[PDB]
Amino acid sequence: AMMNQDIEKVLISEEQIQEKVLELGAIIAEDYKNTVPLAIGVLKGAMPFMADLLKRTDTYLEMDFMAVSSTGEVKILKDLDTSVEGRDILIVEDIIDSGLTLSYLVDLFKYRKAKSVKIVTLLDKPTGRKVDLKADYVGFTVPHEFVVGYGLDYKEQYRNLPYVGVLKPSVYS
Amino acid sequence: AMMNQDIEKVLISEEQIQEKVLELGAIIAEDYKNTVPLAIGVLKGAMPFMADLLKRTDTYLEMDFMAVSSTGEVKILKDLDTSVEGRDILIVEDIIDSGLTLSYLVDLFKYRKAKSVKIVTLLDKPTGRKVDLKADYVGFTVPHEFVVGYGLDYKEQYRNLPYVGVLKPSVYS
Ligand SMILES: O=P(O)(O)OC[C@H]1O[C@H](OP(=O)(O)OP(=O)(O)O)[C@H](O)[C@@H]1O
Ligand SMILES: O=P(O)(O)OC[C@H]1O[C@H](OP(=O)(O)OP(=O)(O)O)[C@H](O)[C@@H]1O
Ligand SMILES: Nc1nc2cc[nH]c2c(=O)[nH]1
Ligand SMILES: Nc1nc2cc[nH]c2c(=O)[nH]1
Ligand SMILES: [Mg+2]
Ligand SMILES: [Mg+2]
Ligand SMILES: [Mg+2]
Ligand SMILES: [Mg+2]
Repeated sequence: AMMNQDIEKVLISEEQIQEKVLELGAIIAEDYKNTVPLAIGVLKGAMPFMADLLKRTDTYLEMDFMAVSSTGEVKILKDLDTSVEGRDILIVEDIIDSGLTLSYLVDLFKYRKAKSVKIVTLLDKPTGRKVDLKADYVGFTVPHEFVVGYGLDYKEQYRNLPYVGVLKPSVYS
Repeated sequence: AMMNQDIEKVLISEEQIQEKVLELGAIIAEDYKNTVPLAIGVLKGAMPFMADLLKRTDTYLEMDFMAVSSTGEVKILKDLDTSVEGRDILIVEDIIDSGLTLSYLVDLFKYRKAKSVKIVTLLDKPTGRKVDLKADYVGFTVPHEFVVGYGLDYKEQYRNLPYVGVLKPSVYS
């Protein structure tokens, strides 16, 4: 019962997330009802949201995954194993903060001739923006705080919390 | 409401999976209570189980991901971004069938000097084995047929079903 003792405040509960993914999943299913999109998870943080969102998205779709790191220079650690040419792409993310990561990826998929590119993110932190980037679908907006949980790490830990929270001061030493 | 029409039988319901991940998560949390393991998801299929299992695993842990493609020759498409040297590794998988994929990965992590290597899989199909390989933790045993859902694809589709099922014969046509 240790991680919970590191959390100062639960910002978004597991029950809130469960309701929101049920809602978004049905809306996204209708949006994509006449195509087989490629849903692309941005590793590592997107995995819990992507799993639970797409379980609630009752439509035919395919999945793939990318890994990126990050001065404004973004590096691909793992590229797709699927062509995006002529595909409808849905990028799945855990948080948009500065906007850098998704600005890079959207331009990459447009360069590769995607038919359309949309974004769904669990969390959006609009106060963090350094470039203009908005998602098509957003679970929750969050304040200008470092959050963890439901995919989001502090030094690679806490991703497995089933809720989104803020850390206690002492955790930062 | 269309994928369901492709399914002849639900083998394992969403409620069954939810109960089993709750049980396994608590067991695994105790096993790993005195270490920070590296949980490694085998893409693409492991993502739904890994998300839902680790949300129910109340312990400190880190995550990473690998992608492989199976003659018996296994190909790494995406390697880890984390060293396994001296780490306790938990491999997370959706199904073990022939055993090839995981026999490859276990040997790779031992070669890289992991302190320990264990496996948790959602499904196990013991009738499919071509090499000797057993997981430390198994959600469900399944019979000798092709299943889809909860991560498992037919031609990259059906991974987003929230249950495990068998496809109607017409789908193969
Ligand atoms: O909008 P940005 O300012 O670009 O920040 C958002 C990105 O940063 C985090 O990923 P991180 O690089 O920490 O990798 P991780 O997902 O593996 O934790 C987060 O999951 C997003 O991908
Ligand atoms: O025990 P085996 O006979 O080795 O079969 C098990 C593997 O095969 C499937 O993966 P697949 O190669 O289809 O890739 P996927 O996970 O991306 O679907 C499955 O998800 C396991 O990883
Ligand atoms: N865990 C975590 N990662 C990032 C990356 C950008 N913003 C955040 C945040 O608020 N929390
Ligand atoms: N979808 C799916 N993939 C694999 C890969 C090995 N066995 C199976 C199975 O039964 N179903
Ligand atoms: Mg990320
Ligand atoms: Mg991070
Ligand atoms: Mg697989
Ligand atoms: Mg497969």
